[PDB]
Amino acid sequence: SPEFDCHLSDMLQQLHSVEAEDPACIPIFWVSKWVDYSDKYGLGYQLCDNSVGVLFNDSTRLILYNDGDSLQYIERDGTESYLTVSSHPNSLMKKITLLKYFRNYMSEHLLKAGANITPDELARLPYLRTWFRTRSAIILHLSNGSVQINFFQDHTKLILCPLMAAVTYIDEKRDFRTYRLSLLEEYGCCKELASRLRYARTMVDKLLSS
Amino acid sequence: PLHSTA
Repeated sequence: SPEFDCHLSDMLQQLHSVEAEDPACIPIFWVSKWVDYSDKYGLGYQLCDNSVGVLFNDSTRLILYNDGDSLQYIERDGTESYLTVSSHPNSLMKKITLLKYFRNYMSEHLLKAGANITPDELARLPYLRTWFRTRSAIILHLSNGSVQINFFQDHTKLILCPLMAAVTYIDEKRDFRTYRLSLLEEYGCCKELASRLRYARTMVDKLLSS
Repeated sequence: PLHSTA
C-alpha cells in the first residue's frame, strides 16, 4: 500500500505551510540507539521499547522483540517468518550473531535517546524501512510512517509522525516537546524548531523522491 | 559517526 507514503507527502505539504504542544500526540515508537556497520553488515538499531533490529546490506531484516528471545525475519520480497534465539535455521546463524553483537554494543556503550519521554492506543512494533545520512544528520524511516532525524552536531532530534500529524523535538538539554503540526501551521514556532523543520522538509522530500 | 551518542 502507498497510503503511508501519501500520508508522508501530505505531512511534507503541511511542513511547507509551517502553545502548540499536545501530550496526546506523544509518539510510542522511536529509535533510541543505532550502529552503522553498513560497509560489511548493515544498520543495527534499538527502538525505545528495548527491541533491536537490523537492516542488513542484502535488504533482509531481523527483529528481536524486547523479550530478548523472539525473532521476526523479513526476506527481501516481504516474506515474514518467526523464530527464537534457541530455535532457528542454520542459514540465519550469522545474521543472529550480528544482531546480538549490535545489541551488546548498544547496551554497553550507548545512551538511550528519549529515555525520559513519558509513556492506551495499540502499540504495533515497526521496523526500519530505510535510512540515509548527510554530513549533518542520520534520517530513519520506520514502517509505521514515522521519520526520525538525528542531528550530529548538537544531538538535537526530530520525530515526525504523519498519522498523528505531529512532531516531537528533543533539544540539546534533552528536554522533549511534542507539537501538533496544525497548531504550528496556524500560529508558527520558534526559529530553533523552524530551522530544523526546514531541513526536515528537504530530508522528507529526498526520502519520497529517492 | 558510526554509532549514536555514547
